[PDB]
Amino acid sequence: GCPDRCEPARCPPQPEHCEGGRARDACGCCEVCGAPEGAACGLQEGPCGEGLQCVVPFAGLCVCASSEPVCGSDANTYANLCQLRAASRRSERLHRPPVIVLQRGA
Ligand SMILES: [Cl-]
Ligand SMILES: [Cl-]
Ligand SMILES: [Cl-]
Ligand SMILES: [Cl-]
Ligand SMILES: [Cl-]
Ligand SMILES: [Cl-]
Ligand SMILES: [Pt+2]
Ligand SMILES: [Pt+2]
Repeated sequence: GCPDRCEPARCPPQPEHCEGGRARDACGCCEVCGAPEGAACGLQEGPCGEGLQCVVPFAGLCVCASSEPVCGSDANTYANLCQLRAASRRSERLHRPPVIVLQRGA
């Protein structure tokens, strides 16, 4: 049940960082925290964060829209870019800098 036009002055204030990254609400109006990879999404559970797609049997689960390994600014290779970005947010949460992408798996 969405109004035909987003009402921005009604949008809730947000935390500096979100566990599963950023997203929009179901009306595509306000910025909200999105569900992380492997977390429940849809209806009550809310949207997946950036780079994640809500998948359902043909409630859902968030999966990374990309599936290829990536090498970050640390030594650690990440199973996908969603996991690299989460690690980066956790690092920023505890006041460090981000984990940036170097190449792809190597
Ligand atoms: Cl974020
Ligand atoms: Cl799928
Ligand atoms: Cl598919
Ligand atoms: Cl797909
Ligand atoms: Cl990020
Ligand atoms: Cl961030
Ligand atoms: Pt972020
Ligand atoms: Pt798919």
